Amino acid sequence: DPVIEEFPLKISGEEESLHVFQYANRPRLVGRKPAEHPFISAARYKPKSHLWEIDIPLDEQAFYNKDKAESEWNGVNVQTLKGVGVENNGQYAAFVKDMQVYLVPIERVAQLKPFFKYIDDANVTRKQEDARRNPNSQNRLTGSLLAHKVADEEANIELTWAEGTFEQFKDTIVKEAEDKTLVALEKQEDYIDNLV
Amino acid sequence: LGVPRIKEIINASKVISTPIINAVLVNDNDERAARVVKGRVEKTLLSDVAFYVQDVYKDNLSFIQVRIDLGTIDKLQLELTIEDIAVAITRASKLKIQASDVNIIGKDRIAINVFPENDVFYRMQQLRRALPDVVVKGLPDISRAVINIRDDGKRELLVEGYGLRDVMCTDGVIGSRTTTNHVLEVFSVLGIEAARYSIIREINYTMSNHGMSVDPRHIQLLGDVMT
Amino acid sequence: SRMTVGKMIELISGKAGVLNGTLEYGTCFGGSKLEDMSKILVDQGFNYSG
Amino acid sequence: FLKVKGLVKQHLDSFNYFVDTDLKKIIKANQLILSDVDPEFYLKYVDIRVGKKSSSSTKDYLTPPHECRLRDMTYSAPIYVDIEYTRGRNIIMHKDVEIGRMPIMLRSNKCILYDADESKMAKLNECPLDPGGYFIVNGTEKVILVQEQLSKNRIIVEADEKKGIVQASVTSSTHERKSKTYVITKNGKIYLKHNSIAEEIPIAIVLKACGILSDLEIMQLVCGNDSSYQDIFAVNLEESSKLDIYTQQQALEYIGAKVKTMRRQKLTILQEGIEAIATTVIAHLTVEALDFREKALYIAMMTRRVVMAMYNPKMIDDRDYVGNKRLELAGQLISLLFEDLFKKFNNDFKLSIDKVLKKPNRAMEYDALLSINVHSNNITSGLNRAISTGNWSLKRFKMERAGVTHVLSRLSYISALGMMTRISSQFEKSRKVSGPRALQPSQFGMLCTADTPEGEACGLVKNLALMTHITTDDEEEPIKKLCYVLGVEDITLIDSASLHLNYGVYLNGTLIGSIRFPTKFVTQFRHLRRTGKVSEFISIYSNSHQMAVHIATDGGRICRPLIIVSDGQSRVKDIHLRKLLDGELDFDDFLKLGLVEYLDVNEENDSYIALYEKDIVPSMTHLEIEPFTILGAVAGLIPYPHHNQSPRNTYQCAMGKQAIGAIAYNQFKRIDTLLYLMTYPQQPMVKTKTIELIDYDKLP
Amino acid sequence: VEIAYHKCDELITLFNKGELETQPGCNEEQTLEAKIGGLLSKVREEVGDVCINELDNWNAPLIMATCGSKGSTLNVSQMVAVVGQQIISGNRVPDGFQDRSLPHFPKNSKTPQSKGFVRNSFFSGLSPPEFLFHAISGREGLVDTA
Amino acid sequence: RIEQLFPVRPVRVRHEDVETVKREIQEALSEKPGKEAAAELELLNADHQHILRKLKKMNNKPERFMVFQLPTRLPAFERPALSTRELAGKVGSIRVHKSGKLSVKIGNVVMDIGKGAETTFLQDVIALSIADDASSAELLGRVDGKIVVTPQI
Amino acid sequence: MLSFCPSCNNMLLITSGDSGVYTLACRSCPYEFPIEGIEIYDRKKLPRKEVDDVLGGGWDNVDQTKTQCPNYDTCGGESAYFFQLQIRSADEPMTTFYKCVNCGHRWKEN
DNA sequence: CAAAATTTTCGGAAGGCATGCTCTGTGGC
DNA sequence: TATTTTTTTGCCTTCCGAAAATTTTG
RNA sequence: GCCACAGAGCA
Ligand SMILES: [Zn+2]
Ligand SMILES: [Zn+2]
Repeated sequence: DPVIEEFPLKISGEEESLHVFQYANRPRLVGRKPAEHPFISAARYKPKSHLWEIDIPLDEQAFYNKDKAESEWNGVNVQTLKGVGVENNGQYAAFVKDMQVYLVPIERVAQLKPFFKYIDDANVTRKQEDARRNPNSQNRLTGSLLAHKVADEEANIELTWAEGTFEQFKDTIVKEAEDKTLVALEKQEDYIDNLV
Repeated sequence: LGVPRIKEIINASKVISTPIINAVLVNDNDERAARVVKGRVEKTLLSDVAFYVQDVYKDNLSFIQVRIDLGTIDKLQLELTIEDIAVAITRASKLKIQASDVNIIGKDRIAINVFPENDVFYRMQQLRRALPDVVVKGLPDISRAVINIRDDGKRELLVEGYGLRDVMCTDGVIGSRTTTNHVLEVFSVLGIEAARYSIIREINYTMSNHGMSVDPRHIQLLGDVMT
Repeated sequence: SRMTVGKMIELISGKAGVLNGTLEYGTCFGGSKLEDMSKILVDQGFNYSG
Repeated sequence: FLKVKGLVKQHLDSFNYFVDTDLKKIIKANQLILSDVDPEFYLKYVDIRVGKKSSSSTKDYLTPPHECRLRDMTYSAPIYVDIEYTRGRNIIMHKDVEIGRMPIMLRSNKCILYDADESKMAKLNECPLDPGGYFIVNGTEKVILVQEQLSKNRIIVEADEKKGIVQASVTSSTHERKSKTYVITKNGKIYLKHNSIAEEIPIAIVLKACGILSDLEIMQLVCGNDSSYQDIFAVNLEESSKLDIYTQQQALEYIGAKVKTMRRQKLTILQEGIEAIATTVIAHLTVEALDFREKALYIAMMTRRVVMAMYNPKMIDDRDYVGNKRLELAGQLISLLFEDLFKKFNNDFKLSIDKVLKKPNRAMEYDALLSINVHSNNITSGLNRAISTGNWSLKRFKMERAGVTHVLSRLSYISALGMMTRISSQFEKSRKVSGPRALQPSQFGMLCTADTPEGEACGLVKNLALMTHITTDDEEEPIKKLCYVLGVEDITLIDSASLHLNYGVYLNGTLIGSIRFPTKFVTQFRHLRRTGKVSEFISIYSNSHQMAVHIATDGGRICRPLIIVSDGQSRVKDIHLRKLLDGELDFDDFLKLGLVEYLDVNEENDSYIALYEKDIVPSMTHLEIEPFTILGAVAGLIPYPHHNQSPRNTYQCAMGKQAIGAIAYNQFKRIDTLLYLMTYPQQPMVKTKTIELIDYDKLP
Repeated sequence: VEIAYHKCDELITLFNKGELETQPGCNEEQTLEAKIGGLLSKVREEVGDVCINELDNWNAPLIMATCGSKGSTLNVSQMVAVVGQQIISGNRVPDGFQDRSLPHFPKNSKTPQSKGFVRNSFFSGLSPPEFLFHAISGREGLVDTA
Repeated sequence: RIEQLFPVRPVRVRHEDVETVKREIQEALSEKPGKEAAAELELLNADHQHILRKLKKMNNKPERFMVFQLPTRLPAFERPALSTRELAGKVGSIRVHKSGKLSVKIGNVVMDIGKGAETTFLQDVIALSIADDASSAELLGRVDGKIVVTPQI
Repeated sequence: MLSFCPSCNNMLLITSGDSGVYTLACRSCPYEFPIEGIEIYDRKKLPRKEVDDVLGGGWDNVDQTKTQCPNYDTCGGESAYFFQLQIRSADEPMTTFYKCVNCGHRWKEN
């Protein structure tokens, strides 16, 4: 029952706007070792619709099938992952510095799943070229239809992808968290009284 | 038995619930002979005789490889050979296969080739799924067969199904003493007078099981009016 | 043919209750036991079986 | 218990919940009326009341029930609504706007007989021993019978062995919309069918129209790590390849190309498919954004249940199980009727408003409330006839029920008492044995084991037990947040591959997420229930075969109180009983101290109940309060029924309602169409506890 | 009844271990049900036969059974001695709950008292589970009559 | 590296052994360096040991993250009361006992800690900055496991 | 065949192509797996249950005979157990079962 | 001999049908 | 006007494309 | 009075 060691737990970064991606296709462990992280080329994010789009260039030397891509898919060489950021409450991304656990709130979690926009583009181009050869007050949309329409109308924001910036984030989180020290107010029973 | 049995007898019901064919064996005092005769009438699926079924793709050829068990055949004493399974696979009309595709590799291997934008894979998967449900031995309509040892000690092979003619034509079964509770089956096999006797016997058995004591002349009148 | 022993127990319980002066209970899975009512009937000069 | 929760007071509790709470929900469902002629015009309902003006300090005067019985009137209270509407150039709100008259049930909170002493009952010419629970419509006293239905917002899996097909059906029921969805098996393949969709949709396509876009994720959700389930389900993955549907937009095109729904606004085919997925496939699950995870997971687990049923037919759901059935009381049925009545009233009012505003001379908004009255009676009659005729025909929900209300039988006191707590079965044409007509063991202590009529209705109509409670709807969002704080993983941040490697959590049949430790979660939830932090009617139960923990919050569930047993000892001691007999420590405070708790059938499944204190082994979890609860009010008249045969008990449950005797204390002030009275009634010598509890000895 | 219960428990634990030999036409579950039903019918008949030979002359149910005017030996054996096994649809009491008949019995219990054996006579009064099982059988009879 | 481009074969377990293999699979999905109540206690002790080991192995290593699932309403702290989003600085501690169990003390309340669901998919932490001049999305590391902190009752 | 594409985790289908050689192609994304010189096979191991030897135990305490086993190239055993059985009609000869005492390989003659 | 007309087979949908008599009461045009 | 549930089960024949099988032309 | 609806009686 006596404690032999305690590790401090701090919270910082109320304005970081931290997001967490979840690649539904990329496995975490291959064999027994962690898998290599994919290389991200382009990133797009609609702000008010929270639509994340990540482009990953796939290898063309091995297992590419140049003919089909150059014929009907306009020579696509990048696989795109689309996801929607869901507001999840109570999630904190944590790191450890001098055996002290620092937490940063996670704003949204995105479920990135494969997207095939070239297939849709080919289909709509075929429909247009087959319809133009021989053809033969209203904003009452609410709910999912309005969300889909405002997502389609929305212009994507091109983001500058970057890596190797963990040092500045760690420095600012530790700097913000280390100075302040909070002492408790509520009793143990009072927490069980409301929303245990 | 009871009211549902009377109902399904007094009308010409093509399909009845739990039909029983009671075959009388030629060798009625041997368990081995009785079970060998059961192996001739009880249906044996390809799943019961095959170790594995697999789909094999090569550089330009695709085929289903099936490897069967001769040990289980010898242990259950089915009079069955490799060409029997080959012709049974060929006879499966729903599989859409022909004898030109089936080939014999080794003593245990049967190869079913598939020849031709994506119909080959769909046909290949459909054939693999439908193959281990084909009947290589036994009658197609017999659900199961049981050897029953009566009070006298003699053994009778009683089966669930609709193949009276095939049971009474099977070797080891006396065809002059094989009966069925189904009456239209008896009418199709033996004639109209046998159907009349089947009606009378089945109605009398149903009445006598409950002990209602109905005079048999009324039953004879009903059987004559039906036929 | 109908096996209504509860009617018999009701008759005995009613007899013992009237003679003793108290309404009896025939509650399911319980109620007034038969031995007590037989004892009341014996003490009142009647037969134990009613 | 019978002092507070009672055996008649299910009708009273349902009516009180409907009037006090459910009417506001029906109003908020259809609050806004907007004119197509003029965009600026709107009329909104912001509050609804029955028989009580906001300005008035007390309830308005109502005629006594005996006067309504004698004069062939209707015992009713006016419906007041608060209406805020645009007039001219400004918004004006009006309180106490009468739009109809709700026929109130006797001895409810809106009645004159509520908590009234015997002297007041003598003044009002009403018997103090009358059970209440009926409506006086046109002088005739009518009772809304309780209805058995299959459980709403739950997946029911059934199989036809002779036909070879299986199907999982869900009956989505919400105040906004109601629908039914099937996931059926045909030719070894899995399809999704709905009334709006013209043709059956393959399950891979409908899963692709949701958030899932990969076949491996579909297979991992439906099957998981089981090879047999993958072998069964691998056929349906090829249908996405055969029909060349590979994106969410293509799947939405395919779904919306064959939807028969007709709407006021013209909709794009892709938009129509989105609408069909969002609000038509599963009605009780709605989406307000681009995320479809909950809908996809619901359909995936429906398909998983279908696959499990196809692997072995013993994993189907028993349709006759009491836990799979819900009880519709008077309140729910009147709510469902008033929804249709208010929708018709709103449509007619909007049509009249649009008719007037087409005239350009009426620049003023003409005080549109002045036109309510011509339609207001269309509610009132629409209520009264639906209770008078007893026919419940609602074309909005495709409902054609007949025989909901029955004339209150006054052949005996026990006849009137026992016609309340009758339950009307769903299937009234089932002539088969061991179906709805069989006495399931699941109704032990929930429904009467002897009270059923002999004849064409044997086993269909049935009666409640003595000590039972029927749950009313509770809020699910606090329970959802409690699930999230107790350690349940969210559905939007978990792996599809490892979903079936750990127990899932189901809040009202909807997969809320996954839990790592199910038993600790169940124990903590039970501790919170017994302490009082959540409602006592929330049911927690873990199913190991499905690998799930289920939390039920909605109403319609039959419940029964039981004494908790911990460490092989009953939690009710002698001190608690002597305090109860002294006068303090009532049943609610037994609930608060956690000595007794309510168990429904599903929670009774994961329980071990001891009938007597001498039979307690330390594996017991609950103790029976008293066994003769398993017999109802009528069956409680039988003395020593465990010494008899069951058919005799059934026959006397039938014939106790035909006994000639005293009816009520005001039987000589009543004028009924047929009344048999006994000159010299006597109470029996061989009584029963049920006789004393229902006051049958007062009117023998 | 104790001898029959002990033998039934021996077959139950034999089936649970897995070395219960099967009947020629039945699997393990079916042969276990058939054997348990046979032993329960045998103990019913034996207790009834002991009961009937013990009743004295001028016994009204015995006289009415001897005449054939009303009743039979089985009804007298039910009133005075063990009521016996309750048969529903040709089998014992089905599992209304998950893997058991009632919550008052342990899970996966196949003991005679947990599947529809009414040990008590109609004179001695039925226990609540025996009451429920007898009610199930009677309801089935009335439904068939209807 | 091309072995990752081989066709993906799903994991398949027979129906008879689907419940027994889960103990092996839960351990195999992570990197290798009443009956139900007892089983859950043993699993909780194993999870506590794994959480302590994982916390020790990620000390000062860059690009390393681990997701806490805390209660959505943390205990109130008086202002220097405070909102659930406004907590800053030290809020509690993670305490290890001699038996190996771990307890998270926040304010004055003690909470249990578990390893949560096992995830086979890849997770990475992204810092987002939406600016008119230059909008940058930055990668900070990947998530190595999850832990859940639950109030004890 | 149940294989999924590594790029998008979608179902892989075998295509004949223009060259006439099968390839594991993905119809969603540009991915192909050639199989020239590589044999791809998916095996469905059917469940095998225990079967009682219907002829087993019938060769104990029976007369022997001097009949050569059919596998003469592998062994030259002559003494073999034999017995009679009627599994046919009564008007056709009773069939004869033989078991070699050295190599097994039980056979029925006629 | 293989195209092509012809005959037979095989499923799925569509109607038809389901104890007897007897007695009240209520509701709506 | 156009959101929107079922409320028995089993058996039976007739019709009618569709498909398989067989005959018949060229 | 017509029409359905609802309950009830006897095996
Ligand atoms: Zn791919
Ligand atoms: Zn040899």
